[PDB]
Amino acid sequence: SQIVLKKFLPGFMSDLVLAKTVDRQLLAGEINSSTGDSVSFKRPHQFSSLRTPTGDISGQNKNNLISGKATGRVGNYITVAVEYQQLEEAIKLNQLEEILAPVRQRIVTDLETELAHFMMNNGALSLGSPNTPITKWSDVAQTASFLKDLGVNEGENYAVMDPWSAQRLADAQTGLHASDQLVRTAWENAQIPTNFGGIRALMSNGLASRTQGAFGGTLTVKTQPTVTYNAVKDSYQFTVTLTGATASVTGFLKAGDQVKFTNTYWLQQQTKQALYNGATPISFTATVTADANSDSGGDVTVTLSGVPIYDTTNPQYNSVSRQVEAGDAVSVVGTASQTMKPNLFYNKFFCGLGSIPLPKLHSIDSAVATYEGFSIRVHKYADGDANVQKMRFDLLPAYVCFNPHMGGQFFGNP
Amino acid sequence: QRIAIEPIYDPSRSVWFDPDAKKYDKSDALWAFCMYSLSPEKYEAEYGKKPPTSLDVTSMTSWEYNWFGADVIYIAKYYEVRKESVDVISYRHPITGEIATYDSDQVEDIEDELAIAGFHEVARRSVKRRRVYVSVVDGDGFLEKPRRIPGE
Repeated sequence: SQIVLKKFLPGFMSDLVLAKTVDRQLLAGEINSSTGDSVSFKRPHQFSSLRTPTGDISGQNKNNLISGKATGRVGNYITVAVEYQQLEEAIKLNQLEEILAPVRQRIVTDLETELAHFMMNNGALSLGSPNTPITKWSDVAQTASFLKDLGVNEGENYAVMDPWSAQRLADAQTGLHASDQLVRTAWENAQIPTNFGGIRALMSNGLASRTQGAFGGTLTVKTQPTVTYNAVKDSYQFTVTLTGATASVTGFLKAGDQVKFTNTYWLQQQTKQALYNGATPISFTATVTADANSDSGGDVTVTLSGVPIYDTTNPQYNSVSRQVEAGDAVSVVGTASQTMKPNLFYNKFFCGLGSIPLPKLHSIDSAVATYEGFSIRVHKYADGDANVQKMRFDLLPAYVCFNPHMGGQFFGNP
Repeated sequence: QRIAIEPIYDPSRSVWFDPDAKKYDKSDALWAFCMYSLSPEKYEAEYGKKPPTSLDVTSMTSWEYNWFGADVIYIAKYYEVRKESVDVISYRHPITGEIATYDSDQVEDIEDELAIAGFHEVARRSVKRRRVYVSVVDGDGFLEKPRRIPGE
């Protein structure tokens, strides 16, 4: 019970597919020592047309030029540190090189879990009830159809699903009738192809999960919010109040819940016409940003991502069939307090990602380690005088959301 | 054009060969790496200042040494050998020798031959040839896109 092999046993590892698909080009090397703590990008312009019998545009009002912004900011530090007594570790363990392996994997795995939360928290679009899993071919093609119907062309669309869900689609694929290669591939390797239903399907086992949060009562909007373009031209976030809730519950609406407005429908952003889902028009939806409680009298104040712009003096920026006013009926999708692992579908230009280089800390031994293109700074110091050494590995991430209306969550439907 | 001989500094931490080669001269190798250090100012001088610098990680040196200069970026040159299909054109002009086979790179319009001393004759035999490509890469992507070098 003394001799031990010098080779370590293998362990477990997750995968990276989300960080590879998100945009890492626009926000890269832009947060420098001159820019400051934040940087912003411009927004496209839209115009309206006036129809008259003979010109005479004198009476009406010409289009007004309003400029938007999309600011990106930095996050907190990703830090892993160890502390030890050197004699004991130096017995048979090399320079904490056994530590060297699974630390970068921890730092990178955390960056991807934070990306998953950011995208789920700040997405807008939603499809299907959260309860049903993915079993059939239409459940994947609906996302591509919806994105194409909205009007996004410049970019590239992706969809991410659980490991178990992919097998069910392969089981459907093995049931095909005429494609020899597809049937053989699905029978042998149980691998679905690249282009699935007009969108690229991807399989990931490391994906964040969320809790619904208890709610009850037929909710309704109490006061008309401000949804003009001037108010929401910088963030696409607005504040709304709800009534008819429960008596007094904490954590009434968790972060990531979808709130659906029944009587206000989506619009094709270019032609400004309603959206029809084959048999019923598509309703507007938004995502909660932060946790919200309920006070006595059922008054819930919540901040949502995704805005139903219905400006009357600037009609060119409308994004909803009709204005939300007091007395409208809303609903929350999902059950009372269940926990599920959602699936994400998004465009290429939905969220950004970047890294901030960190300079060497003065008079301290250091090095730089690379992992999937991510640089990690490591430092070693000896604060304390009791055979006590210290190590630390760090990364600073920067996240940006361009337009919430090009991504969200999707589930199966019955 | 000219052939040049250049030195390589710190070969023990810069040159890495295909692990499938066993000969002394590494003739049976399909790819190799050649690493070298660089400064941020010279990194910005070439390439572009727009993308931040990402360097290769080896965790090789700093083994019992005090390090003070964090202004070094590690860039590597990547070599590939490929077998590709190339069309050889045999200009069979009888004057001053007849049998002359040339690759598709040199063309009557790319090279100012203009059939003055060349007859097109046969230009359809396609043969596989051994070619070598070079590229410059870092920890992020391609600093220079691959291009073929004149050799075997």
